[PDB]
Amino acid sequence: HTTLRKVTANTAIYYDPNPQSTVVAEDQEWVNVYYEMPDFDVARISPWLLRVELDRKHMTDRKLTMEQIAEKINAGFGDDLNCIFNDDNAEKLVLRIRIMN
Amino acid sequence: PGFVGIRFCQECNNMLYPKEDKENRILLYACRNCDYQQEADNSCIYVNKITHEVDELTQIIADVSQDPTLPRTEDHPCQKCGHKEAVFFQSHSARAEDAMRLYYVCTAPHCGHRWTE
Amino acid sequence: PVPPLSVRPAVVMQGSARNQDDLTHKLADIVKINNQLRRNEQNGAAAHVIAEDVKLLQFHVATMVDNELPGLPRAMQKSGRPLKSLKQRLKGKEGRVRGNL
Amino acid sequence: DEITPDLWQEACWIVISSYFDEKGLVRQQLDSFDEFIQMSVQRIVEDAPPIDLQAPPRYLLKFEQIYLSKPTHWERDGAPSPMMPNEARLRNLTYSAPLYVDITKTVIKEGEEQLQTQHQKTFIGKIPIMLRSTYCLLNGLTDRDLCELNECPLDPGGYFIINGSEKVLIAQEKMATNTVYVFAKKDSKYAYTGECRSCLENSSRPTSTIWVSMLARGAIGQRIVATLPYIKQEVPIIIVFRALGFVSDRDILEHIIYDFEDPEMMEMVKPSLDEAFVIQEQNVALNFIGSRGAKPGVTKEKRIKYAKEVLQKEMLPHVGVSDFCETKKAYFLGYMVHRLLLAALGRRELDDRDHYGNKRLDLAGPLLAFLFRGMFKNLLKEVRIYAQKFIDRGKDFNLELAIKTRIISDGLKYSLATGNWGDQKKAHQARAGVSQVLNRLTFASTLSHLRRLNSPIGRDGKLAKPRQLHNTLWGMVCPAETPEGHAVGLVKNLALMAYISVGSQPSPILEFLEEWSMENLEEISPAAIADATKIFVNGCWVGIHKDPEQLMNTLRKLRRQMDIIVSEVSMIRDIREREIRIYTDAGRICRPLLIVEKQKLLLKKRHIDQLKEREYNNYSWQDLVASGVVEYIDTLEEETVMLAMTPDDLQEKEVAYCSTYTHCEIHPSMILGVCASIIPFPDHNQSPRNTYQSAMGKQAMGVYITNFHVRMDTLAHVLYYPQKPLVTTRSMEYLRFRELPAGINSIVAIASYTGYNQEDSVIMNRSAVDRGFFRSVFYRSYKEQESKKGFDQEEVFEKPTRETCQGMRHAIYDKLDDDGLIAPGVRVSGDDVIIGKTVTLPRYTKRDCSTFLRTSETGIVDQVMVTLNQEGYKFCKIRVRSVRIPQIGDKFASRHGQKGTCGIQYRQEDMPFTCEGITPDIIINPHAIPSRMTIGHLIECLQGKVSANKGEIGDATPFNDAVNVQKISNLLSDYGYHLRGNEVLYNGFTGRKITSQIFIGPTYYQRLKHMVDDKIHSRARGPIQILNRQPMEGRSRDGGLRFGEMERDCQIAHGAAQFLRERLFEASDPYQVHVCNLCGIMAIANTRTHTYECRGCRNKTQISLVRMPYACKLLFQELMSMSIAPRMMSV
Ligand SMILES: [Zn+2]
Ligand SMILES: [Zn+2]
Ligand SMILES: [Zn+2]
Repeated sequence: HTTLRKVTANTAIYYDPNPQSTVVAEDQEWVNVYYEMPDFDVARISPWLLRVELDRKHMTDRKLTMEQIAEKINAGFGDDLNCIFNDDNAEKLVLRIRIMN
Repeated sequence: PGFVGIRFCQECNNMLYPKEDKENRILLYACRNCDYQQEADNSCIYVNKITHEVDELTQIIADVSQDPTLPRTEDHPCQKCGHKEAVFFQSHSARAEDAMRLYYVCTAPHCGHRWTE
Repeated sequence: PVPPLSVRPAVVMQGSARNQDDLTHKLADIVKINNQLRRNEQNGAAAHVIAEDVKLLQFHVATMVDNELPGLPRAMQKSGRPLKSLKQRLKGKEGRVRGNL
Repeated sequence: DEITPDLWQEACWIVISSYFDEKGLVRQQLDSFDEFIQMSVQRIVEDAPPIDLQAPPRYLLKFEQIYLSKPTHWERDGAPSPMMPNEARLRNLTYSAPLYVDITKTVIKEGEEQLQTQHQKTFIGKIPIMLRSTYCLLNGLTDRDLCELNECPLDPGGYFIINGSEKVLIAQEKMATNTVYVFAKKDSKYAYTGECRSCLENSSRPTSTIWVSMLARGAIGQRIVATLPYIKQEVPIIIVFRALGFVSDRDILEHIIYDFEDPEMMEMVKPSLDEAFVIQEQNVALNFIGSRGAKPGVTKEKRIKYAKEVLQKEMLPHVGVSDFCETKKAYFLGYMVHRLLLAALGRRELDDRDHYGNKRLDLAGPLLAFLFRGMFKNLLKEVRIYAQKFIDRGKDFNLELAIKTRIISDGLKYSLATGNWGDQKKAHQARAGVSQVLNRLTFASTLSHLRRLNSPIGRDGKLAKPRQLHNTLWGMVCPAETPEGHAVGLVKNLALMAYISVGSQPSPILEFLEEWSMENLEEISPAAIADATKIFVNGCWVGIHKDPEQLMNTLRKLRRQMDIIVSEVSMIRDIREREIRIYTDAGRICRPLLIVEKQKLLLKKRHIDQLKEREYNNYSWQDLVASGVVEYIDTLEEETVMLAMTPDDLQEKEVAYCSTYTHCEIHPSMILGVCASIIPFPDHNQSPRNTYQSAMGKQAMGVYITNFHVRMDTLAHVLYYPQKPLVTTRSMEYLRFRELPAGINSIVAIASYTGYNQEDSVIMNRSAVDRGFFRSVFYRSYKEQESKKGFDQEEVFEKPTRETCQGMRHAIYDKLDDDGLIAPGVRVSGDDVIIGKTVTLPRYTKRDCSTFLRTSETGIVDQVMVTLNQEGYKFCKIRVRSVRIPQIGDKFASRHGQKGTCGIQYRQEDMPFTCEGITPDIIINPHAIPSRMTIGHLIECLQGKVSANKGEIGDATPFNDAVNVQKISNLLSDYGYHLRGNEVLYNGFTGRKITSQIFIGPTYYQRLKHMVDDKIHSRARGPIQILNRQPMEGRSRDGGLRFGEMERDCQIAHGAAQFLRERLFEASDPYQVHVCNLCGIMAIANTRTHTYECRGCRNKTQISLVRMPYACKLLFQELMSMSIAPRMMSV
């Protein structure tokens, strides 16, 4: 059994009012690469963001990828909890959640 | 990222809780006892270090160099003062599995430099 | 049912003082409160007085057949030792079944 | 100046001898009792509140001073005389002294009509006195004076005499008080719990435990709660802080979190704040506390008052019980929360329940103080009722008649007599095992019983953690001496130089800290606590300091100079956490150690020189302690100490281990106790063997005490020819084993000879036994008294007669005299009569109640003593003397766990012999050595051969590098013997040499109390019990042996049904009942008239005879008592 805590490095809640200009500087690349096309209901977005940082060691030890994790989150909570994420190439394995309304 | 500290009201000295102002779409820290509000400066409300990547050098204090029961070594001189002798000890702290790591402290008085190999 | 004298023998001490069994002391309490309740129902007594007498009679009978009732006070005797009810006479080890049969 | 290594073994033991010249072995008992009498009784009397009684006139009755005279005894005429302890032992008196209290009663009615009447020396009770204490008549007496009084000069004292019975108070372990201990229970709703058993300095109430716990994860985060006393619901810590007047969250976290740069602590306390926001003022918080309590007042006013009283009196009394102490209590509760958070954050280790630094030994003084508080409170209560019933009538009363002194007297006497520690009415809530009968079987047993500790965890508990030998027992408790039965690890024994602190007041220390640069806790700002070091004194956080190092230097200098700090004060500096904890309270086990300079001892050669002439220049141990050369270190201060096992560790080495030692062992062998200090070479045995010897030295025969001729003990064994061991340790010089030894040096041969020593057995020499080898005398005392309790029936000692006495056995009474007492020198066999007592009836007008011998003894009457008991009827003690010659079945043991019974005895011509005709006194089997690995037995045998051939006493002190096996062998080869202790032996029967050269030599053997003649028992149709008609229990009752459940199961497996029925029916309790064939209930049978009828069924023809055990009939009748109908249906 592997829970998100076993593979997670650190979680944090931010107040990001507009995803286009994020609070963090290193997450501005993939967030805009995701937002330039409307994939979800941008109007049904909440300014409270939940950024979780993974760690490469535990990701590799279980042959796990952000795709599977995001699928599991979007299945357990449906579309009510939007999740986005970068590729498995950046130096920090990070994925950002928001609550939909 | 770093942790986030508690901040208190300026009137009732109670803790300020987070709140969001839709009008300006901006984070505020407001007291639920009085009617004080403040413009946040961090924008981060909560931080959990699951990995617990804590620098135990911050937990060490130089006074431990006065302990007669700690081992001393002459092989690791101090980088800050050049003193030869130094006490060393292990983490002995919970939530640290790789705790065989040694932490050194300079025994020179008023230097108290701490480091790790 | 009050048992016979064999079940509760009155052992004579070194002198002439005949010591009675715990069962006999308990039956003495039971007969005392039973007679007391009989007169209180026959002659002038308040309803709450009869209720208290019935409660005490219940306590005596219950502690005669089972002394370790949770919460209730243990049936006492001289020297501050609790009485040995019929249940402790055969409850476990050193009782009738394991200790004498 | 420096003591060189070649002199060290002398110097250290010289130091050790000085210690035992100053202190002794029962110093803890005497010091505890002395502190109790000098201080505790007066504190208890003064700490009681004055009893103000009024209808009008009023009276206060303030008790102000105590006076404890010497032990005296009041006869029937009433003449007070000084009572000696031996007279108390003989006459079954209680060695107690009267306690008188000064009482002051002032009359106050009106109009300033005041006048005081003082009753000087009002007899308030009798207090039993510990022997050889300051208030004992044997105090300061010389050995000549003690012998003049028929007392043994080697008797250590340390016990009480209650009703002639020597009672010893066992030190009771308990968790230390006023200290915060953070534990974590695996199976509980709380993740972490920080408890603090709090108790005010001068005890007046039980320990009020306060818990501060953290709820286990799984609302949002981890919530901190506080289980206050007298409140049956958890209370958030923030609510408690607000109820103490700290409403602002900033103030509460100022008190809890001392470093605001640490967000981890902050987020971990945040859930508690988030849970308490609706409550924001002191009165509302107090109302919440009162509502959560088990007595919720309907009106919030009394709720708030109750919460105020709880938070002021029951919450943390050690911080202070007066008013305006809310700041100190808030700081301390914040410290508890801080400690809990440090544990939850992993920054501090959980506290170890087993650490003896966390424990206290409740000795005779503090235990008698608990009794005296309860008993004095009961006495003041009785005085209140008595005086109230008089002033209600509006008239004066006599306090002498108000004081019924039996409360204190009978209470202390009962508690010490029975061991049930508590009020006589609460005989089940009371905890037994305190105050046991002193073991007088051998001097080692007496010393060990007087140095006995007890862990009241409960023998039923099967958790091994409290039974384990903790690391912290080093030097404080014997690693070996412990019972091997059901109380392994719970009953312990002091190490030889272990001293239990007696207690001291923290006032001088606190005053000096005030004069020194410490800052009080109410005067500081919390911002200063971050970098500063906390200072606790007896658990109370009293202030903070800025340079803890030079504070510790100052305090250590003060304690080593015998300045304001006394020697027994512990002063621990924890460095990583900045506490400095100072302890002065009682019960702290500590031990003396040699202080170490830079890398040198402070014990120079001049101290050894002055110690050598200890008897001329009165330079004693106390001068060694006052010189700052020795220091008492407790278990908790040992954590901060760096010990040197020997001064050799202080030498500069090719690779230095420490180079910063602070103390040194006086000698490592002092880690052993009294009974383990008799084992020679205990470091060459397997440790279980050392434990078994430490248990078996206590059953060894010897001379238990020098004045045994005058003692009327119930059982006593004295060896004819005790010998000091040829191979001894340097610790027995202080145990007085050389003056009262408990064994004989036996020429033991480890050999297989005829097969009668196999499986832990020995072959003894019949010729040696004929010469008095291991012969003993067994003294048995019988007591009797003739009671004139009333004119209805009176007993009397007089030679019974066949014509007047009724219950007169067929045994002859001719050995008795006209006084009814046998005379000394008369040979008495089993069932014989020694006291002829007759009791008047209501075989006429008197019945025989004579005292017979305990059956199958066959001794000679040693002496007869007649006196009067406390109430004053005639009282007799008869000591009978029986010579026990060792025989097959008697148990013997060496000092190495090597026990065994005598298999057979061969005469000197039948035993194997050396070329020089030496036969072994004992032959033990070689198979007892290999699995046991008692190499100390072999080394002792070899050392003893060297000692006997050299004319010296071997040194078997445990850790001695100047004595090894090669040296002993080289020494033995110089006396014309095989260097390894072997010899050519010849077969005693044939005279041929034995092919295998046998290992033979002197070894110290012990004869143990367990003789076969006291164990052999047989039965064939003897007496039966009354309730169930089954054989009695015991040899003494001529009882039968129990055929138990396991025997039943074994015989069921065998398939032996008739044997099983014989054992469980026919050899125990055969019986017959008559049963009604209709209802199956036991009928009424009349076999004389042959009329059988069931009252139930009203039939008299269908009855059947059933052969059943009597116990089964009794069972069925006890079931019918319960309204159960066990119907034995025969069809
Ligand atoms: Zn506010
Ligand atoms: Zn340095
Ligand atoms: Zn019938």
